[PDB]
Amino acid sequence: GLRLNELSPGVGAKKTAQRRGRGIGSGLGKTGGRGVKGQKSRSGSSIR
RNA sequence: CCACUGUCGUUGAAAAGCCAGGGGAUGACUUGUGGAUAGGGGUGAAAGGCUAAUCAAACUCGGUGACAGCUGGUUCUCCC
Repeated sequence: GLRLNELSPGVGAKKTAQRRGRGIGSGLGKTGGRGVKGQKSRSGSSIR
């Protein structure tokens, strides 16, 4: 290894995790991918 | 000691009063002090009344972040 500065993970290795509800531009704002009023949009929903 | 009528007051002087009238006023009366009955329990000349401005089940803490197919909200950017 050269240095603790120049260590890259090797493109494709990492990905940014998704963050719901952080504005219009991120693609996951407001509802956060959940849709509208319904059971599956709620805070403890699942598929059973 | 009560509370029948009306006006006023209704961000009141007052979370139920004032004023003018009204009822009982030796009685199943009114009242002081202490005590007893405790929550699905009490107490009730019975209105589901009252049980500390809380009552078709008090209050406080705990189970407890109860559950909520419901309502609200959900935060930077650009490209397909």
